[PDB]
Amino acid sequence: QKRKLQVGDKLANRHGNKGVVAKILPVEDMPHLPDGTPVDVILNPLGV
Amino acid sequence: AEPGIDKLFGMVDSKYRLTVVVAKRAQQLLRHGFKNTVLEPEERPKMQTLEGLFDDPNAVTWAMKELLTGRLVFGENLVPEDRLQKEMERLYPV
Amino acid sequence: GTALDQRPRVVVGQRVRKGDLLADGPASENGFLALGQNVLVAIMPFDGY
Amino acid sequence: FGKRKGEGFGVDKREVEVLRRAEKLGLVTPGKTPEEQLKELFLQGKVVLYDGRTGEPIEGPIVVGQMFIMKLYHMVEDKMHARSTGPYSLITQQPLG
Amino acid sequence: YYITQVRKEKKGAGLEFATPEEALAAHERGEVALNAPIKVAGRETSVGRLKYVFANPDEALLAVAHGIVDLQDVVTVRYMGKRLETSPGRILFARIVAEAVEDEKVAWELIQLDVPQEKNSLKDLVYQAFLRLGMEKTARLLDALKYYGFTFSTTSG
Amino acid sequence: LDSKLKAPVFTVRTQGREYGEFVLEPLERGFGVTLGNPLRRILLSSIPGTAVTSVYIEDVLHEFSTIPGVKEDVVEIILNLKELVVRFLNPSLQTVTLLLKAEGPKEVKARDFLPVADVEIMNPDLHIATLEEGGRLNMEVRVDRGVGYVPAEKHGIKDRINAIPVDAVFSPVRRVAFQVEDTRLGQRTDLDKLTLRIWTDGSVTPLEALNQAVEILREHLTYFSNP
Amino acid sequence: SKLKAPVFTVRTQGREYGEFVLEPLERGFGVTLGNPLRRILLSSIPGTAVTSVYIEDVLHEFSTIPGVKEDVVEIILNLKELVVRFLNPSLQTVTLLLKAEGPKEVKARDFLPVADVEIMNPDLHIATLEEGGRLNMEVRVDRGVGYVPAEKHGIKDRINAIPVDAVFSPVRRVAFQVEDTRLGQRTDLDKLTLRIWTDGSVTPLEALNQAVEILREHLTYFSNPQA
DNA sequence: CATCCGTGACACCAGG
Ligand SMILES: [Mg+2]
Ligand SMILES: [Mg+2]
Ligand SMILES: [Mg+2]
Repeated sequence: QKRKLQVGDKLANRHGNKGVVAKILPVEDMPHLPDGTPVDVILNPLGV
Repeated sequence: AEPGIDKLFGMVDSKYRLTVVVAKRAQQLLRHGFKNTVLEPEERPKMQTLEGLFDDPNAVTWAMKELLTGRLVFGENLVPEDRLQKEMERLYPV
Repeated sequence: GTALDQRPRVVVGQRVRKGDLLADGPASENGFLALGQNVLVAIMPFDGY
Repeated sequence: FGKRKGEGFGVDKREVEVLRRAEKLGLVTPGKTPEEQLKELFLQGKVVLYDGRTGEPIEGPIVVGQMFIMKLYHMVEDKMHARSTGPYSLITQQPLG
Repeated sequence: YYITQVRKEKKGAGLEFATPEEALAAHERGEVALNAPIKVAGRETSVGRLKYVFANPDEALLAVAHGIVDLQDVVTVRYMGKRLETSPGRILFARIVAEAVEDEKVAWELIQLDVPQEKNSLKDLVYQAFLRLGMEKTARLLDALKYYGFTFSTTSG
Repeated sequence: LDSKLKAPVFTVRTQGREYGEFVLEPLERGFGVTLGNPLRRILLSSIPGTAVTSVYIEDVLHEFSTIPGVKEDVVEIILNLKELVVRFLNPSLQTVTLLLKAEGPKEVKARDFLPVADVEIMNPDLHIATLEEGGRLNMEVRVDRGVGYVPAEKHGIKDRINAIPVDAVFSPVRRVAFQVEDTRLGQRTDLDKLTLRIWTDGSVTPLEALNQAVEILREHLTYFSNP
Repeated sequence: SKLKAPVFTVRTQGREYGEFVLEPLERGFGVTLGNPLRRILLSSIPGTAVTSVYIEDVLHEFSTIPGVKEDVVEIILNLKELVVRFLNPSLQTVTLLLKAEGPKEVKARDFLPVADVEIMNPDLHIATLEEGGRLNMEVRVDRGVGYVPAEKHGIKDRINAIPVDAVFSPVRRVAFQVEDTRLGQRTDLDKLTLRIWTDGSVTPLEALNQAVEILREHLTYFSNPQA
């Protein structure tokens, strides 16, 4: 089976920041740079 | 929150008596096909289906709204149990 | 249950020296350990999500 | 940014508002040009960011950058489970685990 | 917290003025900040409390919408019939509570307006709302606080 | 892959000429906010209304002065004038000056303004000021047509030397709240449901305001036609 | 004092890139117009994408082909980037046929041509065949809108066909700038510039027109109220 | 009235 990322799958970085994917927004809802490039992931600052 | 939960807690001397009353009333409604309801047709709880609004099938929502009307009497030693059973079977057949 | 597959990283006619990469294994990008993705993150709250 | 300055676009109005907010925050020096203050923010790792739902900017500059993120082995596809009724144990006649 | 905090600026730095039009003109020259504490004729105030005087919450928040002032600027607003020196954000928070509990007088009695909202003050708000209005209204208050806290934290920067 | 989209039912829920809820469901994923935000901006910035823009009160020099014989200061009077809901019956009229002269023991209301042709004061019961024995109030207020919100120190219009400029609260709309909730149509899962909430002052109604908003937006969409 | 219809400028670069300017617009209407158009451009612009692939002697996606360097997963990932423009408006499905052998880097050109069908990225790599490696593919391109994963459409024309994830949208990027501009004595006016990058299937101008039409059609939905 | 000794007890869910 080819498993895509879905709501409830667990991501983490190398510094101990772990978290479960709670929401997959469509591209047009994502915060984007002034030149129109949307961001991929939105991490909460309260985790730091 | 259950609509009017503060009032329901005001109606009883113990929060668990409210639960006993509501559950017994819900079983009474389930056994008699709701035919003994004290709610007028406009007070009936409704459920939105694909076609249109229908009667809420949740006997507990019904029992709590009935309690909220004031049209119900609750207490200990009101009537012998089988007397109540047979009178409700007469007034509302199954 | 994770897939362990190797993929060829060379092409026909290529000159290779001793110790040069020929096939990337699982979680390997051109011989570097590839355990994830490089994503573009913004660090901000988002409506409680 | 020099790319944009060459493609024929100046600094945006929302960028000006975010720069005003950043000046209030003590993040950029008051008096410099928009490009200078945007460069100061960028050196702090922060950029102007637009809310995709409204087009208005995030009131402050936001940290944005590339991060290495992995997908761990704990996927909900393997863990979601439910049961109405099912097999029971020999001696205890209780549900299996 | 972000919407209920007030700005404190250093430009004016406590200048003394006789007439408020002097302070307005000084701020217009660029010599005094909008939220810098000053003293006009003897009483401590700021330029923002004089330049902007709103007849009601709706006007203050309309001006906030049009970019005239920010939620963290100390301004003068007429709410509940009193002439309040407070930010539009604190007015907005008072209105959030009032709409949530559907009781304007009690909601005004519960809130501490002149303080930024944080863990302890919001906890005291939830407890007092409980005592005074019941768990159904307190649950609606909680969901309102959730909605607006998330909303304002998103765009706060 | 193949899609079918039922046209969404538009639902109105009003309470007088002051408030209304507007529900538009179902909408394809995302169009809730795509429709709500521009309409909100337009309803708050470009719906035509009226506003007090300048006030002259006899023997009053500046805005922060007190008035002998009246209990309120000039600031309070200017606030009450900001709350004046004036309606222009004639589409050609653009500006009026309203006269008000009273004295003695009396509480001036918005009724006491001398009537002017095709100027309907929607809220005549609006309190303005109270005077005492020996209190005199001679004032003229300036009412202009406009949109949005303009601070007093941005138009600064002065008919005479002591005409105090007033922050022009043009917009007939006082608040626009909107909220999108997820909704389903059968097994379509992420459809949107739009809910508008519009407060006005009575001069224009919420439904009228929303229709003017959608009209402005469509007319702006027409601007992509002639290179 | 009502501002009137603004000048609309169009700059283009091939079928790929486009800048669209509107000026002057009232304050805040730069965002009011630009953002919903951007959302609709990114979400609701119809287009084309590969939706199914059959390969001879290939039973499923997790396969290799002798003589072919790329596995089937990489071949489908490559085919996911195939831009296919339809010239006929009423065309819905095209079955591209590819047949190759020998030592060659099979690119997108090698697809046998079909009438009223153009491949916009012909240099797109497909496979790296060696001596004796044969590749015989039948790919299927459909018209569609938005993003539809293989698990939702499951399009198979023959038994051993592999459904493919389809990114139907032809819009690769949308930005918009709002700059300060003036008309006469009016200041704080908006100058809106939509920058649109597409794939070539549809041009930036066609996408802008379709998005404008979609937004106007959605504004139509407020026409029939209901208590 | 002490020391010595034998016998108890030592978090939950999950998968194992
Ligand atoms: Mg003022
Ligand atoms: Mg209080
Ligand atoms: Mg949705």
